[PDB]
Amino acid sequence: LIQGELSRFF
Amino acid sequence: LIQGELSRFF
Amino acid sequence: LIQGELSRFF
Amino acid sequence: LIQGELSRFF
Amino acid sequence: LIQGELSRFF
Amino acid sequence: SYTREDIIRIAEEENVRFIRLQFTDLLGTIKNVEIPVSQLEKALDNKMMFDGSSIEGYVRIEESDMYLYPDLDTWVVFPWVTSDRVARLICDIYKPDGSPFAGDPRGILKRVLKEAEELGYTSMNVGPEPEFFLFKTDEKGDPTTELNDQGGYFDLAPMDLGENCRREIVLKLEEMGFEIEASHHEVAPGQHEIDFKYADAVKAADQIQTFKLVVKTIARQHGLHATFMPKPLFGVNGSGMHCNQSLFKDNENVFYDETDELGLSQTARHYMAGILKHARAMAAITNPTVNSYKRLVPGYEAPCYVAWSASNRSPMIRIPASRGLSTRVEVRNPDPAANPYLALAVMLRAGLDGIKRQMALPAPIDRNIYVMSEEERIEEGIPSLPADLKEALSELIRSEVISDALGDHALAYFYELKEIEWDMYRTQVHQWERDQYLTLY
Amino acid sequence: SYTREDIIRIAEEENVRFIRLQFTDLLGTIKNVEIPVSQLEKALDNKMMFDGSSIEGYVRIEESDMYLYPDLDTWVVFPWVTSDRVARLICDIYKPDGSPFAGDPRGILKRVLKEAEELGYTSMNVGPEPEFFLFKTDEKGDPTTELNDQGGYFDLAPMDLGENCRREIVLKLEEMGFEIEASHHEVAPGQHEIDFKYADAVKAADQIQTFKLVVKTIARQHGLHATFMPKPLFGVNGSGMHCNQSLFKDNENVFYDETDELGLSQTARHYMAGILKHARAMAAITNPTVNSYKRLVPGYEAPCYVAWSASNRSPMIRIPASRGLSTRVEVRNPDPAANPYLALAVMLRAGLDGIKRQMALPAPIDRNIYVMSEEERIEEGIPSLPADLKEALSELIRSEVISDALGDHALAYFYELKEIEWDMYRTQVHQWERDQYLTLY
Amino acid sequence: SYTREDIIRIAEEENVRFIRLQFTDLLGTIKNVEIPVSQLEKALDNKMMFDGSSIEGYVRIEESDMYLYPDLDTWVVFPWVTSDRVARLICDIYKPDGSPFAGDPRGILKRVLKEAEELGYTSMNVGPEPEFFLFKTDEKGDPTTELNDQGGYFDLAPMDLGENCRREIVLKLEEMGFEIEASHHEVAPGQHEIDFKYADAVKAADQIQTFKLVVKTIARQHGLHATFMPKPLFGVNGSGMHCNQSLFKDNENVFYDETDELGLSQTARHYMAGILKHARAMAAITNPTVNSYKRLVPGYEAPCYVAWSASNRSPMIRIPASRGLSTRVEVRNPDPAANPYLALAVMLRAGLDGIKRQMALPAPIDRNIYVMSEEERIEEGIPSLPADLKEALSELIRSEVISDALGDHALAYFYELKEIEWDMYRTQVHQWERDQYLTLY
Ligand SMILES: NC(=O)CC[C@H](N)C(=O)O
Ligand SMILES: NC(=O)CC[C@H](N)C(=O)O
Ligand SMILES: NC(=O)CC[C@H](N)C(=O)O
Ligand SMILES: [Mg+2]
Ligand SMILES: [Mg+2]
Ligand SMILES: [Mg+2]
Ligand SMILES: [Mg+2]
Ligand SMILES: [Mg+2]
Ligand SMILES: [Mg+2]
Repeated sequence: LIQGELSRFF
Repeated sequence: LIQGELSRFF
Repeated sequence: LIQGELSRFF
Repeated sequence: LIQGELSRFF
Repeated sequence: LIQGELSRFF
Repeated sequence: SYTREDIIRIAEEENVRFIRLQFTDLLGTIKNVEIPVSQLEKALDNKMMFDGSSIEGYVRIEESDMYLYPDLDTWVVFPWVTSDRVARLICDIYKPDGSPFAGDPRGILKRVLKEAEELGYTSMNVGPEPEFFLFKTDEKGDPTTELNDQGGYFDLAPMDLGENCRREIVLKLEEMGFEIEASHHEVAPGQHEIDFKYADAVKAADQIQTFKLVVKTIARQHGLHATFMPKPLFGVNGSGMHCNQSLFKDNENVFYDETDELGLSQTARHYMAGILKHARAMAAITNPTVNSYKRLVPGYEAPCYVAWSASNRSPMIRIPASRGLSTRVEVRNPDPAANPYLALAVMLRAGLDGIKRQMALPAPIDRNIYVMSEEERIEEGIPSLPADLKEALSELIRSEVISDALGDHALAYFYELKEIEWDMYRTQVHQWERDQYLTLY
Repeated sequence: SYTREDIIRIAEEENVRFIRLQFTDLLGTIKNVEIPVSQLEKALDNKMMFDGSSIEGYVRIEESDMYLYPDLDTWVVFPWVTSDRVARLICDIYKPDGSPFAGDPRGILKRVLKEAEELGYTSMNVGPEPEFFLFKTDEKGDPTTELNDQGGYFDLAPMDLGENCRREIVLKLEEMGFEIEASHHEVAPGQHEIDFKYADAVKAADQIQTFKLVVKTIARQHGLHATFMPKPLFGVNGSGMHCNQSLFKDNENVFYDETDELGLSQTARHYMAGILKHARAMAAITNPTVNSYKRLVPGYEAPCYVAWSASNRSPMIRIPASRGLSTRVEVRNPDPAANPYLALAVMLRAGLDGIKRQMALPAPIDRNIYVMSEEERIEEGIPSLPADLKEALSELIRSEVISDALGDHALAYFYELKEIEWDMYRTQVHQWERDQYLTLY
Repeated sequence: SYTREDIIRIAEEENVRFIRLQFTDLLGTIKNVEIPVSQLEKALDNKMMFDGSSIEGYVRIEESDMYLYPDLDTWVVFPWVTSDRVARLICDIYKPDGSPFAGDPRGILKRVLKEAEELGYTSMNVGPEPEFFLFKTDEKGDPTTELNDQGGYFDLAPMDLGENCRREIVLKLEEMGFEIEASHHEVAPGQHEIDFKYADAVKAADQIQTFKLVVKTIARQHGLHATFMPKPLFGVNGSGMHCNQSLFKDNENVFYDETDELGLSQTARHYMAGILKHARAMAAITNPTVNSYKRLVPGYEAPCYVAWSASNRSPMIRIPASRGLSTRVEVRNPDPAANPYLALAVMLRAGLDGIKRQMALPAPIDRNIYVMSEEERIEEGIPSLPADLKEALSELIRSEVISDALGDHALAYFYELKEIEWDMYRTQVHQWERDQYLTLY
C-alpha cells in the first residue's frame, strides 16, 4: 500500500 | 499524407 | 510491406 | 563573356 | 570542349 | 465582469499592444492567435477568421475557416509583459454559418452544461487539485532528472526548497485574478500543489489552463522546469488532478441531504453510480496519454479500481467530510495532462446519465485493502480501470453515452490521435528491454 | 498620401540624412541607389540616372541609362536608423526618352493593371500570406541548421520562442505604416506567419518587399537568421505565399453573387478557370527557384495538382468561406521567393484571359484524396504542376498568354537567368549521391 | 575447363574450406551463399535452395525458393585467403520445377545469346574498358574526398602514385586466371583503367564482376578506397565502361567486309543502326543510377548525343581503326555502375533488332562539334540521351523491344527499384540549394 512515502529510506 | 504533421514523433 | 528493406535510404 | 558577373555560383 | 582536361591549371 | 467599452478602456489605459485570442485543441494544448491592439474592435465584433482545423492536432486533413468569439469575462493582462503589455481573451470557435463548431472542447462543455440545465441544474461547481513537479534545468535550458528539492508531505523549507517557486506563482495568480485557497508540498520530492476556490465548470477549466501556463512561465523564469506529466519518474508518486464536483439548483446544493445518514441526497448517489459505471469509458479522456497509465499502478495513492468510499487508500470516488453547501463528490482518476473541458464534460455527462436512469449506487468499499485476489474482486463486483491506453480507447469506442458527450466529430479525431500515439509507442524498443536482454539472450 | 513639399518638410523635420531610391530586379531582389538629402529635390524632379541594366541580374550584357521616378506615396523613414535618419522611396524605371522601361517588374504589373482597367475593373485587391523560418546563427554570424524553437501550429510561446522577435517585427511594421491583420506560429518548427490587411496590387507587392527586408533586419538584430527559402529543410513543411485576390469595379466586389449556390459570380468562375488553364505556364514565375519544386511534393499541404476546391488537402485554388465584399480566390502555388510584381501580374493576366474567352470552370475536387492512380488522374482531367524548373521553363516558353504579360524584353532575360541557374544546378554532384554510391559501387 | 571430379580434386588438394556460390541481383551487386567444403558435392548436384527473392533487391515482396546451378568453368580460388582457402562458383538461378528463373540477369543474357544463335551468330565477343577512382581513407577506414595521386593521361609515377594499386591488382588478376591487356592512368587524378582481352559475353560479364570485387579488395588492403561511381567529383572526368562488341559466326567476324570503304559489313551497319535507334530506351539500363546522368554532360568526353563516328569528341558509337578479325563496334554510354549482364543483353538485343528489320544507318557525324544550336541538332536528326533517370525510365517503359529483352518479371522490379530511387532523390534538399538560397531569399 505504501511505496512512494517510504522513498526516504531508499 | 500528414507527413510533416507527424514530425513530433520523429 | 517493405519497411526494414528500405533502410538503405534512411 | 559576362563571366565577372557569374561569380555567385563560383 | 576541353573542361576536365584543363583541370591542371584549376 | 466586462463589456466592449470596458475592454477598450483598459486596453487604452494599460497601454496594451498585443492581444492573444486563446483557444484549446482536443489534446488540451493552449493555442492562440496574436493580435495587435488596432484589431481589438474587429476581434470584439466576432469577425476574426482562422484555420480552425488546428483543433484536430496533427491528424487534421483539410483547412477550414472558423470565427473566434472572444469571451469578455476572460480578459486579463499578463504581469510579466512589463514594457509592451500583452493581454488575452479566451474565445469560442464558430462556423461561418453562425453555429458553434462541434469540435471545440469549450463548446462541448457548454453543450453538456446546457443539457444539464435542461434537467433543472443551474450550475456545476468544480474545484480541481492539480499537482506538478519542478525539475532543475541545465545550461542549455533543458530539464534534467534532478528534482528541485527533497521535501515531503506538507514539509516546510523556507530558504529555497519548501516554497521555492510556489510563493511567487501564488502571488502572480492573485494579481491575475485567481482565488487561491492554499498551497503545500506534495508527497513526492519536488512535487507541489496549489488549490483554487471553487468556480463554475467553464471558469474552472479556463483557470486550469491559465494556471498551467502561468506555472510553466514562472518556473522558467527561475531557471526551473515545471511539468504536469502524470508520472515523470518511476517509484515515486504521480501527479493527479482530482476534481471536486457538486450540482447546484439556484444556490441550493442538490447533493446535500441532512436526513441521510451520510448527508448525501439520492441525486448525489445517482450521480456517483453513473460516474462509476462509465469510468472505464471515461478513462481514455481523463487519462489520455500513454504515461497516464503508469500512474494508475498500486501503491502510490492513485486509484486503480472503480469503487467509492469515504475513507480508503485510493478510491475512484471519495466523499469529503464537508457537508451543507460544500458537500462534494471527488473524482480522482484525472491527471493534469487531461483536457479540462473534455474531462469535466464526460464526468458531468456520466453523472447526468446516472441521475436520469435512477441508477443504484453499489456498496462502498470498507477498510478492506485490495490485497484480495482477483477472484475476490470480481466476486464482489469491483471493476478495474484500464491497464493501458489501448483498453481505454476500445472502451471509449464501445461506449454510447460519453461518446455522445464528445460528439461525432470530436470522437473520430480524438480516437485517431490516440491510436496514432499508441501505435508509435508500442513499436519502440526501450532501454529496459536492452538492459534485460541483449546479454541474457 | 504625400507631395513634394510634404516630403521636403518631413525630411527637414526628421533630420533625414540619406535616402534610398529602391527598385526591384527580375529576380525579386531589392536594389537601391543611396542619396544624400541635398539631392532630394533632384530625385523628386525625376532626373536621377543609373545603370538600369542591373535589372537583368548577372546576365546583363551592356550598360544602359535609365531614370528613377520615385513614388511619393511610398515614402517612409526607417526606425532603426537612430542617429542618422535614413528614408526610402520606391521608384519606377523610365527610359531617357520618357517612356517606362519595359523590363521593370513594377511597370509590368502597372501595365497589366492598366489593361485590366480597360475591361472595367478599377482595382485588384490582394492579400498575401508570406511565411518564413528563423534559424540560430553561429559566432561568425552565419545561419546554422538549428531552428529557433520547436513549436507547432498556432502554438503559444510567451517566453522568447514563437513571439518575441515576431512581436518586434509587428511593432516595427505598425510604425512603418503596415496594417497588420494577425500573426501566428506555423506548422513546422521555427516557422512563423504575419498577415497584413488587403491592399491594391502595387501596394501589396511593395509591402511584401518591405516586409521581407524588415523581417530580415529585425531577425539579424536579435542574433537570428530569417529566410524565405521555399524548402529549407527536408521532411518539414515549406514556406508558401498564398495570394488572395478579388477584382473590384468601383468599390463593388465583382466576384460576389448572392444568387449563386457558392456565392460566386460568373466573372469569378471565369477568372479561376483562366488561372487553372495557364497554371503550368505561370509555375516558372510563381515558383522561380530550383528549391521551389522541392516544396511542391505531396504530404506537406503544398499544391501539386492544378485543381480548385472549397475544402481539400492542398488544392491549387482555394475559395475561403467569407462572402460579400470579402469573397476571394486564393492561389497557393507561389512561394515567398517569387517576385511579387511578376507573380501578381501573371496571375491577373491569366485570370483576365480566362474572363475574356469565357472559359468553362472544371468541376471542383471533392474529399477524394489524390491517392488515386495516374490513370485515374488523367482520366478525370486533373493536370499536375511541373516537377522541376526545367519543365516550368519549357511551359513558359511555349505559352503565348503570360509571356505577353511578361513582355518580350523581360521574358528573354528571365529565361536566360533561369536556364543558367538550372544548368549550374544539374551538373552538381550532391552529398546524397556520394552517400548512396561510392560504397555500393 | 573443369569437371565435378576436377573440382573435388582441387578442393581436396588446395585445402579449400569455404565455397562462395556467387550470383547477381538486378542492381549488379554481387550476392553469395557461403558453403563449407563438406557440401561441395551437394552444391555440384544442383540441389541447394535459397530465397531467390533477393534478386529483386529492396522491393522484394515475398520469399520464394530457387535452386543454385553452379557453372563449373567459373571455379577459382582467391589468393588472399591464405590460411583457410576460399573458392567461388558463379551459379544460375533455377525455379524448383526445373526451368531457369526469368528474373536472373545471367539467364537473361543467356536467353538473348540463344536467340542470337537462332539467327546464326555463334558468339558475341565483348571487351570492356572499366575505369575506377582511388580515394584515400581516414583513420576509421572511410573514403575521404582526396585522390590518391594527381596524375594525368598515361602518366608515369613509379614511386607510389602512377601504379600503386594497379600493379598489384594486375598481378592478382593474372594469378586468378585473367588475361590482362594493358593498364594506364586515366584523365582525372586518381583514375585508372585496366583492360582485359576479349571474351564471350557471359565470360566478359563474369570477369567484370570479379574484376570489380578484386579491385575493391586490393584497394582496401593498401588503405585506399576504390569506387566505380560514374561521377564521384564535379568538374573532373567520370568513369565509363566502353563496351567493344563484334558478332561471330564460326570464328568468322561478320562485322568485317574488305570490299567496304570503311571495312564494315552490312550486318555491322544494321547492328549499329539498331543500337542507335533504341539508345534512349537502353539508357535506363546502361546508365542505371542518378549519378550516371551527371557524367553525361558536355566537356568530359562522355557521350551526350545519339550518333556514331570514327573520330569525334564523344560519339555514342565509335568504330576503332582495327580491321580483320578485330573489327569492333564500341558503345560508350555504359558506366561501371551498370549491370554487365543486363547491359550486354540490351545492347545485343537492340543490335539484333536492327539487323532483323534492316534499319538504315544514319550519316556519321563529322568534325562538326556540337556547338550548333538545338535547331541545328534536330534539323540534322541528332537525338540526345536522356537528361536524368526519370526520362530514361519513361523511355524504358515506352519501349517494346528492349523491355522484351528484359522480360516481364525483371522489367517490373527494375522499374520499381529505379522509381523508388528517383523519388527518394528528387525530394532531397541539397547543400547547393542552401548555398544559393537561405541568404538571398
Ligand atoms: N493526495 C495525495 O496525497 C497525493 C495524490 C497522488 N499524487 C495522486 O496521484 O493521486
Ligand atoms: N498549414 C498551412 O496551410 C501551411 C501551408 C504550408 N506552409 C505551405 O507551404 O503551403
Ligand atoms: N578519354 C577517355 O578515354 C576517358 C573516358 C572518360 N573517362 C569517360 O568516362 O567516358
Ligand atoms: Mg494532492
Ligand atoms: Mg484530493
Ligand atoms: Mg499559412
Ligand atoms: Mg492560406
Ligand atoms: Mg578510358
Ligand atoms: Mg574506349
